[PDB]
Amino acid sequence: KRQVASGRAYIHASYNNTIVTITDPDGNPITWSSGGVIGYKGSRKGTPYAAQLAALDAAKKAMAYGMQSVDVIVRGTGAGREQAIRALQASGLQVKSIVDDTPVPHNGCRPKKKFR
Amino acid sequence: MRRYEVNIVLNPNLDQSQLALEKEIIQRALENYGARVEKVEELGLRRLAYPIAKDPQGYFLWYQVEMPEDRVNDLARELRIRDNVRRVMVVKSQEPFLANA
Amino acid sequence: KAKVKATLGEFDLRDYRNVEVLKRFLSETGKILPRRRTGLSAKEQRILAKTIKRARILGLLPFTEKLVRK
Amino acid sequence: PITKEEKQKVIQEFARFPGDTGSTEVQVALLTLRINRLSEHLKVHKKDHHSHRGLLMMVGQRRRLLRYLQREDPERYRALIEKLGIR
RNA sequence: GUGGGAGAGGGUGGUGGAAUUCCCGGAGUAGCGGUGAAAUGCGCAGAUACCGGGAGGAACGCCGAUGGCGAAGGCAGCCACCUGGUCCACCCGUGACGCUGAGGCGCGAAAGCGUGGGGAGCAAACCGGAUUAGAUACCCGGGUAGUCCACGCCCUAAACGAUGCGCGCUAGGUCUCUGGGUCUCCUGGGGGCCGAAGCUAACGCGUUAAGCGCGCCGCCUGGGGAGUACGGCCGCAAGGC
Ligand SMILES: [Mg+2]
Ligand SMILES: [Mg+2]
Ligand SMILES: [Mg+2]
Ligand SMILES: [Mg+2]
Ligand SMILES: [Mg+2]
Ligand SMILES: [Mg+2]
Ligand SMILES: [Mg+2]
Ligand SMILES: [Mg+2]
Ligand SMILES: [Mg+2]
Ligand SMILES: [Mg+2]
Ligand SMILES: [Mg+2]
Ligand SMILES: [Mg+2]
Ligand SMILES: [Mg+2]
Ligand SMILES: [Mg+2]
Ligand SMILES: [Mg+2]
Ligand SMILES: [Mg+2]
Ligand SMILES: [Mg+2]
Ligand SMILES: [Mg+2]
Ligand SMILES: [Mg+2]
Ligand SMILES: [Mg+2]
Ligand SMILES: [Mg+2]
Ligand SMILES: [Mg+2]
Ligand SMILES: [Mg+2]
Ligand SMILES: [Mg+2]
Ligand SMILES: [Mg+2]
Ligand SMILES: [Mg+2]
Ligand SMILES: [Mg+2]
Ligand SMILES: [Mg+2]
Ligand SMILES: [Mg+2]
Ligand SMILES: [Mg+2]
Ligand SMILES: [Mg+2]
Ligand SMILES: [Mg+2]
Ligand SMILES: [Mg+2]
Ligand SMILES: [Mg+2]
Ligand SMILES: [Mg+2]
Ligand SMILES: [Mg+2]
Ligand SMILES: [Mg+2]
Ligand SMILES: [Mg+2]
Repeated sequence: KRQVASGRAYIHASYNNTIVTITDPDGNPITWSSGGVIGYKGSRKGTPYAAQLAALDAAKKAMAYGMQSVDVIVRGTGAGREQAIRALQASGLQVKSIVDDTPVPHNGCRPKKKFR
Repeated sequence: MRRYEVNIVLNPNLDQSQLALEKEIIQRALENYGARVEKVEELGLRRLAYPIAKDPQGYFLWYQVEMPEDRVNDLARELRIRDNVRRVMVVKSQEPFLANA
Repeated sequence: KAKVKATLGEFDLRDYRNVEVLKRFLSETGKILPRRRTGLSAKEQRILAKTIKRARILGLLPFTEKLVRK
Repeated sequence: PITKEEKQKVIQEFARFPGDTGSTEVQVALLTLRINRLSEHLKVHKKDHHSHRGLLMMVGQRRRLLRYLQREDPERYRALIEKLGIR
């Protein structure tokens, strides 16, 4: 109902899940998916297979709004982070470029005990 | 009196009425703190490396002065008061250290 | 690979206002290059790092950038 | 701080003769001036502890020289102390 | 003394971006999160993920080092003011003015205490979920004191180089920080590594001595009982010598 036909895609990859949002060139999202949106429930969400299926679900939802050209943004390290990217180039959507924007602090906040 | 260098960056949207006023204000602020001006360099519109005050550009100024040292921190306090003024960095002058000479 | 000092001129290591030369010492990101890549000396790199940080506050050098690859 | 202008003014005042830079009177005259610069800096800045250590060494050095002048020529000692307002 | 030099040395004020949390709006559906698997939790009052705007506190990525400074504790954004120590070149001045140091005084990470602020993230106690034979724990979700600031106490430590300080003497090689020099190098002052002689029970040390000497202070005399009891001093308390 929008006919955007060009926009951005954000891959948020963690060790517990990989989720994909698709937005217009201004950042406002169109659709999205994740490892939990598809059938997977538990630890299977942070797997490269789930990361692939989640990427492909969003890419087919964006076809309904008419998306052809996509710019990709990647945040976080985790299993299936690369598998989502590879799933996106072959999704039919011509991938314009790929950027890594993973936020790193300048050593500002104290991490949880796990991360120290 | 030591010798310093003044970096002033202000909003790159001012017309000449506001540009003359803002600068003759900077003149008035240096007279009241006792800064003998040695030379001036005005760059103007310059592309910034990141947004400052939501604005992608900045209008740059540079003065080399000689003034009493005790009054420096108060001089910086007087220049930042103006809304149009954005960056005020004052650095004590140094010798031009050459590398690969 | 070549080093930065190896391919450059006679420049002022203390000038924070010359962005054209200081851009050569930042990486693809806004990060400061290691000594192994800049080809500077102990005293030189310490001076460069300080004039870089100054240019960063003047909005002339970036604090951080975005990598286009991967 | 202490510029060489103010520095020369004190040495020419307490020199036993033209050209003397290292007399005991000159050192104590020099030490006593840096004492007053620091004690006024430590009236404010009461939390500057690492500068307070240098002041202890300057006083001990000043007393060490005064204890020396005392033994050799006790007259110039009284002439020095009355001229600096110490003890 | 003069002239130079380097530095997260200290104190004060100011200041910059990244990120976290929270608020506001835009956009947008069904879960996010988390683990060896999970569950409490959060989510239709619209979360997570994305864009813009605002607030607040704390800590400084790359530079960054096997590095530098400091007497030790300890000291990392940037700028300015006040400021301490130290090193080299000149061989100018004073003329043994030196070394150590029982007491005394001052400093002293973290935690803890008092008064008043502040409170984003983390997080004793505690509240839950798991695990387990049991879980008063490791793992997960929350969370108060506290961590931050001001002023005043507290005086402990693996406060470690488990090596008190100062000086002289005794092969070198190599890496390095910083000065000066007639700048393949020489010469100082720090920081590492191999190793002569020699020492050591051995591991190891070896011009930064644990070598050869000298001066002064501290301290030791089997383990448990025990840094306990008593006494004293200090402390608001905890507790310290
Ligand atoms: Mg999971
Ligand atoms: Mg302003
Ligand atoms: Mg400092
Ligand atoms: Mg400081
Ligand atoms: Mg909202
Ligand atoms: Mg519920
Ligand atoms: Mg609910
Ligand atoms: Mg509910
Ligand atoms: Mg608040
Ligand atoms: Mg590092
Ligand atoms: Mg040292
Ligand atoms: Mg100094
Ligand atoms: Mg002589
Ligand atoms: Mg003589
Ligand atoms: Mg001593
Ligand atoms: Mg004592
Ligand atoms: Mg303490
Ligand atoms: Mg504490
Ligand atoms: Mg308290
Ligand atoms: Mg927590
Ligand atoms: Mg917890
Ligand atoms: Mg068991
Ligand atoms: Mg149970
Ligand atoms: Mg809370
Ligand atoms: Mg001994
Ligand atoms: Mg040289
Ligand atoms: Mg050496
Ligand atoms: Mg042997
Ligand atoms: Mg050895
Ligand atoms: Mg020795
Ligand atoms: Mg022995
Ligand atoms: Mg004893
Ligand atoms: Mg016994
Ligand atoms: Mg005890
Ligand atoms: Mg008794
Ligand atoms: Mg008792
Ligand atoms: Mg009592
Ligand atoms: Mg005890």
